[PDB]
Amino acid sequence: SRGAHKLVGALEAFAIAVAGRRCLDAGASTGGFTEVLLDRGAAHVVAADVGYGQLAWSLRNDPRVVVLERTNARGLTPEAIGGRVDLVVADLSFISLATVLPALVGCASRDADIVPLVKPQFEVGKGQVGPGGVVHDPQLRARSVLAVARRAQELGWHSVGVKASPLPGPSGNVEYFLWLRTQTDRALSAKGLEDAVHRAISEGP
Repeated sequence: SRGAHKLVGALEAFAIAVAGRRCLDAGASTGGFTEVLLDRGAAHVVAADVGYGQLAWSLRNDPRVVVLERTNARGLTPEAIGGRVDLVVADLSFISLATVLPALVGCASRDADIVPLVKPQFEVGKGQVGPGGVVHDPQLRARSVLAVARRAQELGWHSVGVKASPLPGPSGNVEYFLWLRTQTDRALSAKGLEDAVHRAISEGP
């Protein structure tokens, strides 16, 4: 799975433990993220079906998996998902993370990890997506990640790390995982985050 390969890259870069935790996959487009979380020992995964596409029946039938049928990731609540979770992962298309972060933060326990996949092609403004539907300007990709991190900090969630996804989008966009925590000993300073973003952008996938 391509979705599988990318999340493993994030999990290993950030050293986030999955075993025995309750998880939310906020845009379960593929079975990819859910499968990875189950393989790495998650106690429970809530897979939010937030659009077109149907999760495989082998997955929903799994005793560790619950599928939610929902309009919008924006509509997720801890009540709807059965309580706050320890790990939130989010691979969402055609929406800016700014608009959905409050919902994701609302579903997270205060010692949770929230790890969105920042997709510059849905964070930049009109005229800033280049030929082929790709953000070619590395400065704009960097500014996209920083803007999401700024919005997260406004909600009280600090940035702990940044990692380029190991696989570009199908049109070639490079995308970046952002590791967020509200309870942490290791929150990045502004300079720490700028350094992390510059390295991620320069390293690429």
